[PDB]
Amino acid sequence: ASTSELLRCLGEFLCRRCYRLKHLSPTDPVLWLRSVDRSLLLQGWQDQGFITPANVVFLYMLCRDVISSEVGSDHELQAVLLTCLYLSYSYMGNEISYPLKPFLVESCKEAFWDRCLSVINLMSSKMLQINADPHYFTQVFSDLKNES
Amino acid sequence: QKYEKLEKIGEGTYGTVFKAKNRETHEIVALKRVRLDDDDEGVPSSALREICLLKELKHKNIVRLHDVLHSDKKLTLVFEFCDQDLKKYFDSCNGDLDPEIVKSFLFQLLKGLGFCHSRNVLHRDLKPQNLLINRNGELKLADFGLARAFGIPVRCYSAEVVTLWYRPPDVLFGAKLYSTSIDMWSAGCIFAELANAGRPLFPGNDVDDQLKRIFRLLGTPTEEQWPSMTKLPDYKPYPMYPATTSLVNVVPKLNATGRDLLQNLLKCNPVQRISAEEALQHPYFSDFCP
Ligand SMILES: CN1CCC(N(CC(=O)O)c2ccc3cnc(Nc4ccc(-n5ccc(CO)n5)cc4F)cc3n2)CC1
Repeated sequence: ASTSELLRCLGEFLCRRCYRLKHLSPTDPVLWLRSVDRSLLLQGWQDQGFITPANVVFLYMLCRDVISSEVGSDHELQAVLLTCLYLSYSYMGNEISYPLKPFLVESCKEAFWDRCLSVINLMSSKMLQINADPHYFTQVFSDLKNES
Repeated sequence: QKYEKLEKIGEGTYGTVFKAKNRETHEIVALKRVRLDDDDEGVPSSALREICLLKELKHKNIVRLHDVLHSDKKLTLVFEFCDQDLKKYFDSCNGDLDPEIVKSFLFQLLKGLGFCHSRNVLHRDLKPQNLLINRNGELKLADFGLARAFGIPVRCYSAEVVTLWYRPPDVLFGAKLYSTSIDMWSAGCIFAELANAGRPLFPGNDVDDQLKRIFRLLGTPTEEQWPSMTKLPDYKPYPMYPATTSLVNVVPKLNATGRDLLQNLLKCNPVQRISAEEALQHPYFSDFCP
């Protein structure tokens, strides 16, 4: 039920999913997420940090359906994870708006937005269901904790 | 390429909105153009949320999102096209509506709003400009830029939600959490506009003026009516304004039935605010009603 504890599961989840990445650490996802939450906070784009137990469970719910087993590089995994994050902020974040710079790690911005549209077309329905159905939220909360 | 622009409808922070024609099918749509090339402003953020929500909100009283195009350095949301908003309708008709049009618009608003709430979505930006009106009399709830899904336990939402004139007292008092009750207050404010000269019921300059203008008409709630009021984060003591102030001169288009619905929508204490579901069963909407 701790954020660090739930982030450590997500990282261990991503490492198990992405078999092809041999030199990826379960702390790398955690470092990339915390780094973003800090940046937005210190730039004054939010008053409080976004990364809480509930939102880590939401982010996980996206990652497990968006992130291919066959992602070829750590750089691609970060691009995809941060796209899922940008969508978590935009769906659940208490601020009206969040900027792109913290979330963009690609030289091709066209690629980032095309991917946003891809994930919304796949997940928009479960994005609402995890909020509408408490049973589904607990099912996904459980699954996350069972990823260590 | 796929769409021919005809004329601009409006432009703001949210993006530019054109009337447009499909080049293939010749059908008249509305395009909202959202620029992505400014990488230090979060306008896209809101656009993507609006897309996630409208993809799961199909109902004849909610603006229909047909398609989303990514081309150039722009997002283009393709909406069904509507004739005007309720803001330009009030201007169009000297703010002076037929009691049956008043009744028709509020009905359609509560159907689209009761649909949202049932699908676990808060609108959080009800105002005349977000009510699209067709010539055939159809009304659509539009602009889900500030809308969010609810159900997952949170510390709080944002208090910086709903434009000042349509924001309920609990939120003005800085309420951490609020429910579907938030949209039901805005619905009350819009209903009072329809039922007078299309003029805003509580047009305050700041939060203080807003709460003073509401309590002056409806009366300052007591600890009996609203126990938790005095415990709210931005609570400060207001004058005890009486609960005897007549509503007859404020909404002179409404019979006692209309006025009873209005008072159920505009309860300060969010817990006692009539729901969209409950509102639609109200005598004001019977074929019996005089
Ligand atoms: C403030 N906020 C801005 C965004 C806007 N929006 C995008 C969205 O909902 O996300 C849409 C979406 C679909 C729309 C379909 N139809 C229209 N039609 C129309 C609306 C007004 C006018 N109009 C008012 C005054 C004047 C001056 O004569 N024209 C003329 C017209 F053709 C708008 C839509 N907006 C909703 C409102």
